[PDB]
Amino acid sequence: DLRAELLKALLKAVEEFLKAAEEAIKELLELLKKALEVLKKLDPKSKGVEALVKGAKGAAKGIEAAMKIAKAVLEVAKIKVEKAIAGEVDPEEALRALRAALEIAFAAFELACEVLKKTLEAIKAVADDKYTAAILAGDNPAAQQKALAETNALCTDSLIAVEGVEKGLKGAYLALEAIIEALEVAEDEEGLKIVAKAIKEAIKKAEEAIKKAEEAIKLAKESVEKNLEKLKA
Amino acid sequence: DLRAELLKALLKAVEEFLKAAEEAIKELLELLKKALEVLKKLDPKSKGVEALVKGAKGAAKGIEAAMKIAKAVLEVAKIKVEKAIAGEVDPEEALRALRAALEIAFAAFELACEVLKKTLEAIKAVADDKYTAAILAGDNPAAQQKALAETNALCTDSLIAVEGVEKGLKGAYLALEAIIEALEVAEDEEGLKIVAKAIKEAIKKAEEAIKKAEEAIKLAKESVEKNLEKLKA
Amino acid sequence: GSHMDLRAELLKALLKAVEEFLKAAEEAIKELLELLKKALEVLKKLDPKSKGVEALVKGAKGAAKGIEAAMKIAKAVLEVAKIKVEKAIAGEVDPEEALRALRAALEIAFAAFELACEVLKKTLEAIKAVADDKYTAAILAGDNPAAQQKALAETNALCTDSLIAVEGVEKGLKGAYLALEAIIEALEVAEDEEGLKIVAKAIKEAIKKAEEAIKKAEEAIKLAKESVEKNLEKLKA
Amino acid sequence: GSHMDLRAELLKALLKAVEEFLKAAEEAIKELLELLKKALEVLKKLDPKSKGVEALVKGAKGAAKGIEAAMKIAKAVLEVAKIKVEKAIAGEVDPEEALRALRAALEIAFAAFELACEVLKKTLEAIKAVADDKYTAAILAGDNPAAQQKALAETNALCTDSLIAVEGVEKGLKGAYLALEAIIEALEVAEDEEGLKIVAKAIKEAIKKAEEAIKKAEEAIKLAKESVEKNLEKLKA
Repeated sequence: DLRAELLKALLKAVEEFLKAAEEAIKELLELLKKALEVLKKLDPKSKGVEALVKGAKGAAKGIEAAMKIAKAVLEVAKIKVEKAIAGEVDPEEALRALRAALEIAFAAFELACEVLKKTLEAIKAVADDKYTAAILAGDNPAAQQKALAETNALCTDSLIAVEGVEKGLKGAYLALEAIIEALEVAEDEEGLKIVAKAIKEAIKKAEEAIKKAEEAIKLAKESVEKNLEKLKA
Repeated sequence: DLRAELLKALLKAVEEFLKAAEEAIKELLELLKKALEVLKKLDPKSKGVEALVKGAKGAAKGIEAAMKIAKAVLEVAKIKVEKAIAGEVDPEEALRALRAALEIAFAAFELACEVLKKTLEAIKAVADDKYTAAILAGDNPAAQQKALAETNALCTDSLIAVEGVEKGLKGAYLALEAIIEALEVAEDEEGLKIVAKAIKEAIKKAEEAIKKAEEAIKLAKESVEKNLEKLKA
Repeated sequence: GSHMDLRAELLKALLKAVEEFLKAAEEAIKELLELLKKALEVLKKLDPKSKGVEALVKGAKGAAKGIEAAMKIAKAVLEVAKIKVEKAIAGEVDPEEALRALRAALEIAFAAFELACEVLKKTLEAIKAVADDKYTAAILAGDNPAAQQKALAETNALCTDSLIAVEGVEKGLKGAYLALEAIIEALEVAEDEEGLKIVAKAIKEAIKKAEEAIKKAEEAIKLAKESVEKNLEKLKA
Repeated sequence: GSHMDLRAELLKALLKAVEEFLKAAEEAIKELLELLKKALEVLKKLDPKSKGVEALVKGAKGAAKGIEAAMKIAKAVLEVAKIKVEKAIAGEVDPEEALRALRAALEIAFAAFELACEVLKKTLEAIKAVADDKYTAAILAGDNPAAQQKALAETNALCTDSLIAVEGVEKGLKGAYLALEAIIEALEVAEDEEGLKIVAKAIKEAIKKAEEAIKKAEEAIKLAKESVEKNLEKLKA
């Protein structure tokens, strides 16, 4: 009865994780397009920048495909949980199914953060190299140093925002992963009662971490979106 | 009995590791709170920083939840060790439990160091963008460069302190992780006698590393706390 | 027939996607190792009497040998993967052995690819760091600070552009590797008919999107060749 | 018959290659920990009243202890690996049990090695960052900015060359580790006679390329010792 109770609370918590993960992925990929536009306008004749754009588009395709799989695996996990509660299938198959949906989602999420991180850092590096060339050329060094300082200030604020999103979900992914690891060690009734108290508290805090992560995702949207418009201008 | 002898010292070593890991997590998360305060004060109208603050609190929740699991798994590990010493259960079940408790804690510990590192780097990056804006604005560039230089000195030494704590326990985690793998390969009596000498010396060096890590934990609180006050000041 | 046919259909398209991935991975490694050769020459010319620079050259050549050796393995495993997939379609072998074989060929190659991008990045970052230390030493010595800062700014612009190009190549295949790894993970969880009907739609779309990612990566690889090769010539001059 | 001879032949050459890796990795670890001692002293001399620096020193001493423990385990497992290989040749034990032992000894050794490279790299980066904070504070204070800016450039030049040297060591063995890891993965997939015949060609070539990487790595280890040691004494003076 305790095992069936834990599997339900874990399954519900994992469902909440995929929702937040999907919201993040949709918004991060939206920011990436606008970021890629700013980068092209900043350096339109660079084959290196063009390679990054093609590479970023390819990575974006893989992220979308990977989450579609994660949603389907969650559905297979739902059935396996019911059957594990009904005693038809070994509960370990349900844990591996829940683990699969969890790991696939976070994997796609972490790649989205990395592509956006590298893109914002690319804009910063390209801008630093463009203005510095004008400063040393005497093309109004006073105005160039100001735009350089402003641009770096805008990219830094966006990089800090994206890093907050990763740390938000990484904490939730860490808690849920520890819960699944406890269930794999607690195979008998004796073990399950030892971890039951810790696991129940972990599932609640994991959902709290998702809440703070969802809040962080919203602020990251406003932060990066506004900063990308000032850069475009 | 020789296998039971190693399993006893190994269980003790993992218990000491979990003790140091908890103190580290307790102190690192405490420094994070003050670090988040300094970051907000540096740029109070930045939504990017706000996203990180929410994200950092969310990550902190996951670290506490993940460590609660590590405590429970250690208790389950203790019973499986007793049964392995008494011959009721295969020692492999005890090793799988010890590895889980060990890996879960270090995962939460390594994440705590990462969140704090990112926060200190944010304080450094935000200050660099604030002072540079004042230097270029003519608001006493001599004095601003002095505050800028001091701030970078304060953030840099704090990053060195956190890095010492992470490397301390990572060394201990490496030794214990190698011991568990050796016991899993040496299943027969012949194999166990070959690794016994290497394992016993490893247990001593691993505990010495945990002690050296605790010392680093002590210095890190005093160092970072003082440095964070000067930045706030 | 109603369900063993859907399994055979997915395993074939998956094998095709892995085949395209393995081809792109080989092309990437071939050119990245070529750019590394040109980069090591520029690095030696930048600091020819440094034992630190020489140590990296020795280390970089050793890593290149491991990348070439690792990819020869990845192609052979693909052949073993082909046999196990066909036998799984014919019901001769459990489908997990075919999935586990595909993972080996996939993971081993991408590992060699990941190292090629990393070694090239470290070399390009070394060229930038060595040049920064050479020009700054000349600027502080009064050896025409205006011209040195111009070369310093140009050099940093050229090294940065090459690092951005390499980063685009890695992210291109990483997206494809992400999709295919998720596809295999779904097939390993969906062993029965009921689960397989749920993931079939997502898997079919994923294999197409994965093939698009491989194409977008190949384009990035070609653009990276022209950019980095040309930039390395300007640095040598 | 002939397939068991091919398997026994590959397992022997693999064991030889893995044995060379652990020895070369051990020599590197011995030298890296020796350079780490000198590096911790240079950092201490640069900032003797910083508890942050002291915390890193204590942490580095602990990490150094863990690396030695991990390497002692890796040699013992290598001995167990040799016996399991002999038993697999005689057909007494499943070859998969021997592969997990070889992989274990391989993974345990490289883990300690990669940590050693990180600790030294982090220590060298700390010396560079601490020096930047010492000279810049003096430059802004008017304490002879001409001499301070030169010392700042000289220190960064010495730290950068050492970081390039250490990076050559990491890439050297990681390339060898990549080849050996790919070989072990191929043997676990090629269980039947047909599969073993496919990987024989790739594995035999890989073992030669893997040993070539070890040779180029050993050269890098020798050059890295002289480079980093020489740079560390100039800073001490």
